[PDB]
Amino acid sequence: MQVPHTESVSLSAGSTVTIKGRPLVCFFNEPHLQVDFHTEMKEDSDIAFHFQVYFGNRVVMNSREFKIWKEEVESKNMPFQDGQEFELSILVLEDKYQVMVNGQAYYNFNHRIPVSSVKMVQVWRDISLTKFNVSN
Amino acid sequence: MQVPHTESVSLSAGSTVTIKGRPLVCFFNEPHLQVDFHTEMKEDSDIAFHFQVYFGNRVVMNSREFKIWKEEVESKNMPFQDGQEFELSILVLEDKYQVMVNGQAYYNFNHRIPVSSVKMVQVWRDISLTKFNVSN
Repeated sequence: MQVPHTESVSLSAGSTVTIKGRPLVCFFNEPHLQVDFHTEMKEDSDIAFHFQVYFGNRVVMNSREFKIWKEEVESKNMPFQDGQEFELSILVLEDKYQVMVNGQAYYNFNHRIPVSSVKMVQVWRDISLTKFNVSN
Repeated sequence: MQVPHTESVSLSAGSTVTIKGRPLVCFFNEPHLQVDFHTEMKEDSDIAFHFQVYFGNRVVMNSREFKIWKEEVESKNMPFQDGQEFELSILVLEDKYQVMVNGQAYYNFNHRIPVSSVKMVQVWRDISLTKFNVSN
């Protein structure tokens, strides 16, 4: 599976985006993971949901609307384990995205852009990928 | 050329480390480049010279000594061009590392660890690589 990974999607309440992968280096060297829900296939399109894991440290979430980054949302929750494969499950709810790590919800991000605007997901930074699945 | 790229090295005053590559995404999405001069082959070994480019934004330099990150050094110099292949040339001088971008020096980092302690270089984050050459 190629990284950066870019896929066309369509999402609504009830959708899940499942991502399975492995960080490329040890947590001590601070690998990152970034998942961006874009409004168009173009890479510089707006981002309804930006989810960036600083492995072993913190998580940052935001949106990019009309080319401008908005209010940052940080989390200290860090369920990811050094050297381990992770399974990310991003649930689309009516009010928010909910990010599950290995089956439990650890991050939440209220919708700022309607989820019907999402047309693309890009997964990138310091991971290998074995699975990217949108429910249907 | 595989990324993350890890090579055994030996460096002294007069050495140059040349790195040619290309960012994996457009500058608007803030790709990174990280070059770490390590004291051992192990990834979690100390770092005599940590050089991290936030493409289109800034550069951060530091050292990691006895597993602890030291004083950060930032630069606003940004000679890198969006979408373009870059040629990084890291000159080892008696007093410092000097980072050249496409033939001109834009960053400098005084030695905190003796350069004879460097045994490994790792190049990683959001780039493809076509060249990694240590002068000899």
